[PDB]
Amino acid sequence: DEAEASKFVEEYDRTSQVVWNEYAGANWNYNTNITTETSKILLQKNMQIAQHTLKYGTQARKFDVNQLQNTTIKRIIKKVQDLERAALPAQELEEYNKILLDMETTYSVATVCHPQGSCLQLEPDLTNVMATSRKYEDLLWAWEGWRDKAGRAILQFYPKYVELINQAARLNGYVDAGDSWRSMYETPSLEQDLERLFQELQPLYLNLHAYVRRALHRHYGAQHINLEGPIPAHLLGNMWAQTWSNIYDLVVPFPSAPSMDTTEAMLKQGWTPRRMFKEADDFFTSLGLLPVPPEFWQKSMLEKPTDGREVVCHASAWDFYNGKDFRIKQCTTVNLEDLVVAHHEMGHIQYFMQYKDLPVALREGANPGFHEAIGDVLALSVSTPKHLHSLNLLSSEGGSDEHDINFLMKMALDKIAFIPFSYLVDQWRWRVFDGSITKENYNQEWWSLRLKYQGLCPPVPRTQGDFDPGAKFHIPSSVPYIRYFVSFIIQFQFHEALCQAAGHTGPLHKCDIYQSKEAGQRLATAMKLGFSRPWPEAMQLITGQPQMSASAMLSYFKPLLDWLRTENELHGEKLGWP
Ligand SMILES: *[C@@H]1O[C@H](CO[C@@H]2O[C@@H](C)[C@@H](O)[C@@H](O)[C@@H]2O)[C@@H](O[C@@H]2O[C@H](CO)[C@@H](O[C@@H]3O[C@H](CO)[C@@H](O)[C@H](O[C@H]4O[C@H](CO)[C@@H](O)[C@H](O)[C@@H]4O)[C@@H]3O)[C@H](O)[C@H]2NC(C)=O)[C@H](O)[C@H]1NC(C)=O
Ligand SMILES: NCCCC[C@H](NC(=O)[C@@H](S)Cc1ccccc1)C(=O)N[C@@H](Cc1c[nH]c2ccccc12)C(=O)O
Ligand SMILES: *[C@@H]1O[C@H](CO)[C@@H](O)[C@H](O)[C@H]1NC(C)=O
Ligand SMILES: [Cl-]
Ligand SMILES: [Cl-]
Ligand SMILES: [Zn+2]
Repeated sequence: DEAEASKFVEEYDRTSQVVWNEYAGANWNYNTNITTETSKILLQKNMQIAQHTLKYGTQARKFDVNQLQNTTIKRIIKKVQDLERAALPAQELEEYNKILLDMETTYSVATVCHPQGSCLQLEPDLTNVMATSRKYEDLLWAWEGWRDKAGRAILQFYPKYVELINQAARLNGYVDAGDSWRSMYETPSLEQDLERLFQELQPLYLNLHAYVRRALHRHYGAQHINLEGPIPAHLLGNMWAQTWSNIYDLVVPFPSAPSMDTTEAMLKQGWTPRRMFKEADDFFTSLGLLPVPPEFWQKSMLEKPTDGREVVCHASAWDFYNGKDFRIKQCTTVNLEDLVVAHHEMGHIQYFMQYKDLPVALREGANPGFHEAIGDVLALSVSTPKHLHSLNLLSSEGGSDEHDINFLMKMALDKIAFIPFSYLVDQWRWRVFDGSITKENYNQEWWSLRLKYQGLCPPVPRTQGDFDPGAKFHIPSSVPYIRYFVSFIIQFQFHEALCQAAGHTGPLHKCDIYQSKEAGQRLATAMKLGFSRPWPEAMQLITGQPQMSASAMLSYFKPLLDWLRTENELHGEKLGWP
């Protein structure tokens, strides 16, 4: 009966608001103050939320969704039939929650120590070494040390984690946890769709890779860079070689068109983490989107605490499931990279505020990639010379073709370099979850994919005992990654569409949507849908068509593709590696 199903959804929504708000508070208190006591309370709230999930999920499974006529009620009930970890028997649920907490804690408190010297944390210390050192051996120490201290320490937990998350997935009707995660996109063609998008980005990536490889050969020396091989993974300015923009100074296309030191400008002008988030809030409200509430400024953790607390530094945005309390937790450093991250996080908050009035089961992005994309769209405009000049962080550039290619290169070092990384993380994990990669070859298969997709090699041979995926936050934290690949494709589709909505003409990369109410209205209409409809509808509302497409990203970077081809041809580069 339709009436029992409607009553059930109302009861689930009321009770879920209460329980999820309590869980979120305990999880926040642990993430912002890692102690034995906050850990104990969080594990207890894990059992409370599981009790609720089991009670309502068991009832949801007694409905035959095929006979429900209302499509919204049918959709909610179907989703509530997935108990996630609460499907596990009690003993295994306890073990799984403990493993998750132990992995997170281990990653978050790991340090790398000089002999009878100082000990460095990942944020900010090791991140700063990778961004700024130009000495092969110093970069190697940080890169190898982080893997030795974080990655190795996760290995003891990972096989049992895999066993238990897969067991939960099978108890929810999937074949393994990777099947469960992929299902979040409601797109049976997902694997082939993503493969086609990756292939379309290959001209740009291969050309970028060859050009950067030549520049690294010039700086690090011919004995350390093979012009026909993969690039050593510690030289790209980033711990994971996932974004390459910190080595811009080594690869500047037109050195006769120098660009301001944006970190020094932000520091000399007294920028603080609060100013960075205030700028993001202003960009959203300039589009007619919602301001964050006063409570956000009182409750958020916008910088690393100075009082000794251990915290989870990795930037994240939090919905407390009461329609009022939204927060960001980020160990913000004052630089342009973290200004972009601040916009990324503020986009999550915007999404939370836009869909706050839907049933909690529908309070998610259209798919996980849409959630990750919103803030990045605005950050594309923040990063333009027009906007940066308005913040006093760049000198006016006028229209110089040299400054234009320089700008495109800076953007490509983040956006294009990340495409193969973001593709490969879950190619690896899906094969772990399906059993085709075992603990016998975790690390070998990781490196096989780092080579295949990114064209990188480890600077030191790996040994039994190494577990380099464990040194990347999302692995021990059990956060899916393909969302970030989807995000980087679709954020350019959204930029293109919002630029058109704002009446921009001329090259896509010159567009700045600051203050466009037309652009904001497109985004708001899609975000208000939350997860109520399959994601092609939201895609259609923003862009006027329903597919994911690399055409917008390719259009944005077309001038750079042309420049890179001419430059690599002049130097005789052989694209790719064996
Ligand atoms: C299938 O069922 C869904 C969900 O029903 C809702 O949840 C159930 C569990 C149960 O509690 C129901 O009683 C409950 O409605 C239906 O989707 C809802 O549809 C209604 C009617 O369209 C929407 O009501 C709207 O709510 C807005 C927020 O308060 C409000 O602004 C809207 O007013 C605006 O639009 C109206 C015209 O509709 C206009 O007169 C106003 O002046 C103003 O512009 C409006 O009242 C709910 O938001 C919907 N909820 C969800 C979650 O989608 C759905 O209609 C139903 N389908 C069928 C075919 O029956
Ligand atoms: N220095 C980067 C910090 C980015 C933090 C972001 N954070 C989440 O998405 C949180 S909101 C999700 C979460 C985390 C923990 C638990 C639950 C949910 C995140 O993870 N980006 C991915 C990809 C990425 C790298 N650079 C970026 C710059 C801008 C936008 C994205 C990226 C990553 O860092 O690899
Ligand atoms: C950190 O947690 C401990 C243990 O629960 C508690 O006593 C202390 O007040 C907490 N500090 C903060 C700043 O939340
Ligand atoms: Cl690695
Ligand atoms: Cl995902
Ligand atoms: Zn995010």
